[PDB]
Amino acid sequence: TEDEARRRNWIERGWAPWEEILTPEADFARKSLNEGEE
Amino acid sequence: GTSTIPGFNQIQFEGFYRFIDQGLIEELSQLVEPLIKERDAVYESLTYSSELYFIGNIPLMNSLGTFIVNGIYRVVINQILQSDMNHLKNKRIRSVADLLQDQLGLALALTTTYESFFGLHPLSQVLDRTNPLTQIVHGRKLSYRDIHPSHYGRICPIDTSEGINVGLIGSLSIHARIGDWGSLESPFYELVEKSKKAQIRMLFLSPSQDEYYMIAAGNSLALNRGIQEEQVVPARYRQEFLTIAWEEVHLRSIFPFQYFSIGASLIPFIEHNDANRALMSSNMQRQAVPLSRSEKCIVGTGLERQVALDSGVPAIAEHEGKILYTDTEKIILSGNENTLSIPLIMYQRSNKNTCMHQKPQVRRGKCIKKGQILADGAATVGGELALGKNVLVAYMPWEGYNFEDAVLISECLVYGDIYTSFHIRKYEVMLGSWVEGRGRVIDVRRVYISQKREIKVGDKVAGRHGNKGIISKILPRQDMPYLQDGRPVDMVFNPLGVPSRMNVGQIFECSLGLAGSLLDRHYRIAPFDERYEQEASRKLVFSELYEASKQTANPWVFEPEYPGKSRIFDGRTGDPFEQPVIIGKPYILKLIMEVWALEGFGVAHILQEMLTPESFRLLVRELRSLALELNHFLVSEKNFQINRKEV
Amino acid sequence: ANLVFHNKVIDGTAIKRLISRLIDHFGMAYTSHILDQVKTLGFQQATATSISLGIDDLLTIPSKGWLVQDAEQQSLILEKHHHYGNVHAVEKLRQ
Amino acid sequence: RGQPMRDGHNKVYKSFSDVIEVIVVGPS
Repeated sequence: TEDEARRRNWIERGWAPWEEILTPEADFARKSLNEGEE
Repeated sequence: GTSTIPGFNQIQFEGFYRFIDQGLIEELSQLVEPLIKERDAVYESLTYSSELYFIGNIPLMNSLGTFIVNGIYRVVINQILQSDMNHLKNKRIRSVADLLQDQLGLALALTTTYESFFGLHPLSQVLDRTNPLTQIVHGRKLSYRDIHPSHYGRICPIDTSEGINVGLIGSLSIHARIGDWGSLESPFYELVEKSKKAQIRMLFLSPSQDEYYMIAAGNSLALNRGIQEEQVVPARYRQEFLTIAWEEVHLRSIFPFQYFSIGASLIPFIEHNDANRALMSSNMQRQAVPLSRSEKCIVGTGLERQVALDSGVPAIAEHEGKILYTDTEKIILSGNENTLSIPLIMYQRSNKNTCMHQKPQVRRGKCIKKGQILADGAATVGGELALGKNVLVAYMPWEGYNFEDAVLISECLVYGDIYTSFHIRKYEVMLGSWVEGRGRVIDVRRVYISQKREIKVGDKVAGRHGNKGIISKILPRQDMPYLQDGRPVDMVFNPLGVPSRMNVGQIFECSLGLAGSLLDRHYRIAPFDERYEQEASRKLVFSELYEASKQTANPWVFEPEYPGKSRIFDGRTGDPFEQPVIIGKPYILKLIMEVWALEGFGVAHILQEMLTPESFRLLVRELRSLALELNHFLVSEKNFQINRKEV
Repeated sequence: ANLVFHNKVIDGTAIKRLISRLIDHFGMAYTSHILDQVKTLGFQQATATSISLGIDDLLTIPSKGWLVQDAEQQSLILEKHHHYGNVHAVEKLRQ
Repeated sequence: RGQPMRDGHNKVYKSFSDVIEVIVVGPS
């Protein structure tokens, strides 16, 4: 499930949701591409 | 091959050395020099071979990569076989070493096995000896349809066959080489970091290694307010094209002739021609007849000298020294208390009935280095391939006599002997007779008859840009159009053939050829001169045209209103032609449902004549062999009586 | 003969239409002779004018340099922002 | 029948069923 895999990534592979400080262009790209293409 | 163009026969040469040095023992688990000479094996129709100790005979290879089997020159071509299935890293090349080693293994499971291999194996082919170019390119063929990215620098993308084998018989690139796993390798210049020895920066890459290097073909002539390392160039990577900074480039392709075969590399201004015409040009240059008098091209690529050296057509000194004696038959060279006599080929027939003939290029008392030229063969002047002539040419329609690919020529090409060639035909009579096939008996062993053929209506001519034509009309010099200096032109080509075929390179060549003749200059220009600057060919041609016009006081040569073109006059009337015409001196070579239609017209009796019955009587007997009878009965419309036709 | 007087230009489609009208009006024997005469006239005039082809005659439109340089600028800017992660590879491919 | 009869030179025999089944321009 998507609870043990996340825990597995943290413990075994050292995953952490580190903050990504994005430029306005990068911030727009992630927010707009979730809606569609054009 | 790291800093020069390699010998064109190096693949054949090195492969045969591997067979003798290592191949023999791998199959046997002494060699005696041949008792006869190569010229003897041809005269007596024997085989140039060596004795294995007496197990049998092993055919030997010449330095030109050719074998002499029963007097016939033979060449073993390279085969490409499966080791993306079309990637060259999944392919492998089997050369003469692989084939001769298989025959030896087949032989040990020794003479008749090799005679049968050369006579019957499809990879053993009779050497094409039409001209020096045909000899050198035959041994570089690859026999198996689409171009693959892995081919770049290894297999020529242009040179292929025309017909149904297209894409299955190709040519090796000029700088290509066979690796240690039957793989083709091409040299690239390595861009090395600061901290590394890197003695030789030229390295050969197999197709497997090619995808994972960033290879750029651009130059570093670009600067802005930043730094040079951040400028971008087109590069190849992972079988695609990118645009990346110079600092991310791993390798550079720097050799001018790296990506093309020999035939494509002899086309000046090739980057101004459509790629389809460059293929047709390669085929036409292989059909060019050696002329009785030979002449260097005014404009070339610079590869003509390499072809002359590697073809073996000229005579090159095997030893340094001084020249003591020259005549039509021999040249005597002495150096370091050793005297050598070198016979000269005279009026010898080739495979395709062309004339081979050597003329001395040195005089008495001339010092020679080892490997320098001594005599010029047919279609070779001064150590350069010379397949044609430079003639005065105008591009204009002329009363329909140059309609489509037809070509109009002047009589001066006939009585000037510009395109006269010798053709020796061997038929299996007193010497020197004039038999009538008209010709002169030159040698009786077999009767050899020599023909001197001048240019004629119906003969085919061609440039180096896929511009091929057929002579349709020969005019007196006073009927030809003539220039502002009064000289009539020698040939008139149709200008409508250029835009449809999209071969602009012939336009550059003819203009530059005219400038060279007036300036007493020849030009050897590597392809893709646009890498230096935009319109590099235009700048070179126009500047040389202006210099020729200025130095010789011939203002018509360079017209500022329309460079390259000039007003010319009609020889018949003396009136000028209305529009300016491009004139020049290019290098021109001389080359070596019906039933349904009748039924559609309703011509029943014509169809009956063209068919005539034995075709049907034979059909009845073959059907009788299958226990079937086919009887033809006629029923009379008058009395209804049935008649069995005699079939 | 009541032939119309053409006074503008005779191109490929104009001559094809005229021949078809000549065939329908005069028949094929007349038009066959007309074709031979028109063919001869065309060859003679093409020679007298002497159309040719030079480097200068291969005319590029004046604005190519402006248009190519604009396309290069847009591609160059998009390649930078692709490296920054502002557009993805398919968007760069399409553009 | 399947694999057809072949001779010594590895050639398949043909039955009766197999048996039954220059120019120059002149403008003037």
